[PDB]
Amino acid sequence: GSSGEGQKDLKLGELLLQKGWISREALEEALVEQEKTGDLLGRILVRKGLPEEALYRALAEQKGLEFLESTEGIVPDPSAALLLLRSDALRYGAVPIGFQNGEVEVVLSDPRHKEAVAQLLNRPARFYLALPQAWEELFRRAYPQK
Ligand SMILES: Nc1nc2c(ncn2[C@@H]2O[C@@H]3COP(=O)(O)O[C@H]4[C@@H](O)[C@H](n5cnc6c(=O)[nH]c(N)nc65)O[C@@H]4COP(=O)(O)O[C@H]3[C@H]2O)c(=O)[nH]1
Repeated sequence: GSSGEGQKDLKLGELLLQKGWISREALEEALVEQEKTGDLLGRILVRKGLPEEALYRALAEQKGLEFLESTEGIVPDPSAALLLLRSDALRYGAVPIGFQNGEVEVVLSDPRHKEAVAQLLNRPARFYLALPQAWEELFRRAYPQK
């Protein structure tokens, strides 16, 4: 529904700090590592021991994406599978499932590029953010064999 506990969307790292997912030092550590590694603060922060669900959950709050409680519940369809292919889905990291409100529902494991494809499609589509473990398996759901 709705949540609010004096959170701050000032920065990705801060967003997690407000919730208390990572230690104050964890943020600085991941940040400093990004300057030497040049990787994503999120993926680099995970090294501290942060769960994927948390790293992705924050991305949805900062990127304003819609996170999926799960994948097993999702109901895939053939029509949606026509939008993107198995290999093509990996090209952008998105996978269709169905349509709602005259829009195309596509679950991708990359909210950062959500706008990249959203702008390329030039059409009304609902972009969700699901874990890499659930999003990967979803491929079998959206792309049923035979
Ligand atoms: N002092 C400080 N600085 C901070 C903190 N958080 C971030 N930063 C620095 O700002 C840039 C920009 O970060 P944004 O908050 O604009 O957001 C991220 C995020 O949207 C996305 N990202 C980051 N990590 C991941 C990831 O693991 N997966 C995905 N899908 N997207 C990810 O990229 C932008 C860019 O952020 P960067 O991590 O490239 O760099 C940060 C920090 O340099 C903070 O708390 N404190």
